[PDB]
Amino acid sequence: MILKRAYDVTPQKISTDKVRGVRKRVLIGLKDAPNFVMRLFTVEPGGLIDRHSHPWEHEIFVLKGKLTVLKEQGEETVEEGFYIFVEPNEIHGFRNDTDSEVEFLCLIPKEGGE
Amino acid sequence: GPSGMILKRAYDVTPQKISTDKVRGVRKRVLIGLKDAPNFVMRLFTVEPGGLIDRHSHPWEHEIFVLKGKLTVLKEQGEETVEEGFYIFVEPNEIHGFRNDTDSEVEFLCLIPKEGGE
Repeated sequence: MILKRAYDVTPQKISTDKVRGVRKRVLIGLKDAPNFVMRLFTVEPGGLIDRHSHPWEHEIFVLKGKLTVLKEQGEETVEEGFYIFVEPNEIHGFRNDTDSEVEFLCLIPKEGGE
Repeated sequence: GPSGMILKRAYDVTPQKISTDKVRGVRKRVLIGLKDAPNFVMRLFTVEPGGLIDRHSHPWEHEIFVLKGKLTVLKEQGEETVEEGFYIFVEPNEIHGFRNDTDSEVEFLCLIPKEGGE
């Protein structure tokens, strides 16, 4: 059994043409997980994960702040205490329009990698 | 399966009493359940003050994230208390359980492969 403070997992900066101002912690990764992986994303103020889609679903829980969720059209802001289920193939992305960091858990089946 | 995205306040789900020979003082919200999940389910457990999930094991793993309070984790050997912001991975067949020794509700997300139900 593994019991660990998530903050102590070293975050990975992601900074690409589609993703800026994001950090990703892999809490339960391919090394441990039989079926699905557990990540924790931090989105800095102004951070953006562009619209994209995957052949797998996402299961998300918003841990901190106000997360702007981009949909195939339009967007919806939700806050800490919301869960999100993104169906397979659904176009989606995320933005932080607030002045403080936003955090969410994001789990995918292991075919999506870690 | 279907398209779209569900976005919902977890507390808009009513916490339902779990009562079995090995569990007392616990409620559960199914957030992403069997009716929708392709692979794995997401539940939010509430452990009332003095609530107990006795040591047990399952043939599937558990992935847990502690949301609120101080959760005492029962292991095959001894116990350990963690708090909000901890995650827990429980291997398949690993003996584990939980207790709330505090005065206030403890909450944690618990995800399992959907073959284990919801």
